[PDB]
Amino acid sequence: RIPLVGKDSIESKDIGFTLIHEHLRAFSEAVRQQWPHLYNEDEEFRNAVNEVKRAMQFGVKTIVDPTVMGLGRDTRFMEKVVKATGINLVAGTGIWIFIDLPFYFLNRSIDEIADLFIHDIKEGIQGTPNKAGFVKIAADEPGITKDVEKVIRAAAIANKETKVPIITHSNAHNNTGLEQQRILTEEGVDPGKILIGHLGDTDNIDYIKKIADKGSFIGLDRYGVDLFLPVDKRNETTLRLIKDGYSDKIMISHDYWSITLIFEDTIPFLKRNGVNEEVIATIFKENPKKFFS
Amino acid sequence: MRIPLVGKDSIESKDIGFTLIHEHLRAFSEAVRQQWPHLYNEDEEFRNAVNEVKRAMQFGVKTIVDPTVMGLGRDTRFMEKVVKATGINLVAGTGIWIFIDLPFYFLNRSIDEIADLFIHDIKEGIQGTPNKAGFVKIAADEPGITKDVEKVIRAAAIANKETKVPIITHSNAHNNTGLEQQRILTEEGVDPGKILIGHLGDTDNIDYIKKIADKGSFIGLDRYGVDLFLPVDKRNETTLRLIKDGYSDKIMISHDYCPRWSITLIFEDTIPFLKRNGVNEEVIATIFKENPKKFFS
Ligand SMILES: [Co+2]
Ligand SMILES: [Co+2]
Ligand SMILES: [Fe+2]
Ligand SMILES: [Fe+2]
Repeated sequence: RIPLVGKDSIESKDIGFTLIHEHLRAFSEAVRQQWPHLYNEDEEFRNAVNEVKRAMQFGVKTIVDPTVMGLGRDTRFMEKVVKATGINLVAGTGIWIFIDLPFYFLNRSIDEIADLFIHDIKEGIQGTPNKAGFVKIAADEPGITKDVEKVIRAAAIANKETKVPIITHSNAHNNTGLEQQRILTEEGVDPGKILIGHLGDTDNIDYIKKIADKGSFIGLDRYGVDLFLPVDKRNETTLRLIKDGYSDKIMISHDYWSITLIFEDTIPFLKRNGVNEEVIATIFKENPKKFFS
Repeated sequence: MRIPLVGKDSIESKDIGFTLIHEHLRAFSEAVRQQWPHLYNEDEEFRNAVNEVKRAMQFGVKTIVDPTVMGLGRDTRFMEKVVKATGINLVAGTGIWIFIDLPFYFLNRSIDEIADLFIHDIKEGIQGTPNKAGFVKIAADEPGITKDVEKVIRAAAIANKETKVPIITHSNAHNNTGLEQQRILTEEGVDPGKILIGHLGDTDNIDYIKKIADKGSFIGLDRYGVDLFLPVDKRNETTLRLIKDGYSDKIMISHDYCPRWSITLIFEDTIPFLKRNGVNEEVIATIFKENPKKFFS
């Protein structure tokens, strides 16, 4: 029921321990095509493989990679790492923009954009048989611009036609997440199929709860990126939200400084502060299972 | 020994010949095409590329300047794959086509870092091919001159000083963006006659077109066939008005071709029209030969 990169599908029950938001590799499609002398596919590949290998050491079974248009999605690269590690990797479709769309989308309808997403879900991605397993959309400081709203509505339509869930990028300080959730549910999207991301960058604990209360997963997913909020402020927001019994809605990731910083810092901090392996299992196993259920 | 070419060796800026200064063999969004290749068809775009190039050589075009850059799908492998089938003098370029923001890769990065990336295309080559870049292409439009748009403008000027190359721009004829690019590049001390300000033929406000021409810069009447911005006869009215008002030395004409829109509509219409309205053969040589020669000298 969940498509995978270079494997057969899996039942949502078998997803296992999951990191819900990690980037194997991410870049601007335009910058790379026009100046490859700034990149190297040799170092990029090895670091992907070894980081994943470590992640499999610590017990990570499944990785969800929300690299889409605007972030350099390459399914050929993804089927490489799957070959070299055997990891369960979920790829998605969608559009990552903050203001306007590429000039190609001038005079194109929302149903024209959803077709692209529905194409990646039903037929495959970039020619390969790898199919999308979720849609990814984004909003930030500019808030909900009109092209950003076109993208949100194109995701709601793909969700209703394929029932794959939606991951969002948002800005924690300007209400974009709540607006994403408001527009998506209005269009019929089940709240439980929505992950509002990048809420770790805030401490307005009542804003986070307002999103969780409406039935969507909340993203505490920017560890290691210590330029937004220090980790030991993130770990207290997480713990606070866990002490209030919100672990059924909490989702934690790195947004990738390494892809094991949670096993080194986050999880050990939490287990020292009370949370049993039930809470840890709710966040990294059961919540991903409902999200793809 | 001056103007690099795609699939060929360098020529002097006075062997340039009959130039179409602004044409696109192909244009697309790198981000859209990399993600949804089922939308495109390289083979059809190869046949149409070659068809229209050689048919422009039938009418005597010797050189086509192509300002397809970052944001417009520049691909020198496709370019020299068309040169091999036509023998055209193709001038590739470097630069950044944006209207609001730069890609996130450029976040916190510096004006000189961007300029270093144009100079890599000019001095070392483009996309790891031995094809170099003969000019810098920058852009502005309806969003106005914004912060990152202004950083690419100045990044271009810095490539002008070091490399010498001229600078083709894309503006919006209806909001003084073209003038502001000139106001910014020259206030940065670039040779005004090394700036071609583009798409001025989209308006019939002659006074605005002349103010840019008077300040020393080439004006671009370069979207022939695109009737959504201005119909053809209304463009022939403006081009003629500008010729008979003295400005033939700072006029450049092209199609910007990526109704009756092709890459030879000026030979099928505009040039017969101008001849029968008092334009002799030496002024059309000024427009398609002399003005290019100077731009690249
Ligand atoms: Co993100
Ligand atoms: Co243009
Ligand atoms: Fe991300
Ligand atoms: Fe153009």
